[PDB]
Amino acid sequence: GLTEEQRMMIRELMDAQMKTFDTTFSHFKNFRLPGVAAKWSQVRKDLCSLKVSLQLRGEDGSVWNYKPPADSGGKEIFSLLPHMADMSTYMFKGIISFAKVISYFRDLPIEDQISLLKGAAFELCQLRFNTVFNAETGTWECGRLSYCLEDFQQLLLEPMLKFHYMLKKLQLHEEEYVLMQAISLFSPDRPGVLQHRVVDQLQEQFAITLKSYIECNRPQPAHRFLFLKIMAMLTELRSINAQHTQRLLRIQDIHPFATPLMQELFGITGS
Ligand SMILES: N#Cc1nn(-c2c(Cl)cc(C(F)(F)F)cc2Cl)c(N)c1[S@@](=O)C(F)(F)F
Repeated sequence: GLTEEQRMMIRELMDAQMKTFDTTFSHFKNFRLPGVAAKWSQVRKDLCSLKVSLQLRGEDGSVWNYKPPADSGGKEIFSLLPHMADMSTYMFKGIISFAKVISYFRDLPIEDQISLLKGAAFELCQLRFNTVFNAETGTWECGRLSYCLEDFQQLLLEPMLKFHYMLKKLQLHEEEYVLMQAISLFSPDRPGVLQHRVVDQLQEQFAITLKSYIECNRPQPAHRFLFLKIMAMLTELRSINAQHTQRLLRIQDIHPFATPLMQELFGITGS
C-alpha cells in the first residue's frame, strides 16, 4: 500500500543490495591470518572488548579453527587486526559499490558522495553483518568463515555487541534492512556535506517509505512502534560509530594496521 514512487524506491534499493552484497562471502580471499605509556591500557581495554574465535571450512571438507591468546601484557593482542582489517576492507568495497549503484547517491556532487561514504561506511557495514549474525550461538556466519564470541550478560555490556542482539531481535525483513542503510547513508549532517538540503529531503523520504512499509505489511501488535524502535536503533548505531572511530585511531597510533582503503575512509593522509 505504498505510493508508486515508494515501491520504485524499495525496488532500486533492494536491487543495489542484491548486486553488491556477497552474502556467501565467496569473493573474500587472500586475507591474512594469525601466524602459526598510558595509551596501551586504553588500547588493551579497546581490544579486549570483542575477542572472537575463527573457523575456516575448506571446500574439501577440512576445518581450521583458531583460538586467540589471553592478554599477557604484550603485542599478542594485535594478532587478529590484519585479518579483521582485510575483512573490513572487503565489506567497505561492497558498501561503496552499493552507494554507487543508487541513483539518488550517484546524482549528488562527488565531494558529497565521499563525505557521505566516510560518515556511514562503518554503519552500513555493521548493518550488513547483522543479517549474517546468529543470536542463538553468538556467531557471525560469513560463508566458509565463522566468528564465534568467546564465553553472557556481561558481553552485552559492549555497546556494539548489545546493538547486534537488539537489532536481531527485531526480526526485520530484507526491505527494512536496506531502508536502514539508505537512511544512514543519506545523513545530512556528516562532516563535509554541502547539499545538506538535498540530502535531508532524500533522508526524510527513505524514512517515510520505511514507516509506510511497516504499516502496510506488519499489523501485529508485536510490531507496534517498530518504526520508532528502528529509528532509535539508527541513532544508537550512529553513536557506536563515533565512539568506535576513536577506538580504531588509538590502536592505529601505537600499532599501525589500517589498510589504504581504511585510511581513505578515516582521514589518514599518509604523512
Ligand atoms: N566497519 C565495519 C566493521 N565490521 N567489523 C566486523 C568484522 Cl571486520 C568482522 C566481524 C566478524 F564477523 F568477522 F567477526 C564482525 C564485525 Cl562487526 C568490524 N570489526 C568493523 S570495525 O571495527 C572496522 F574495523 F572499522 F571496520
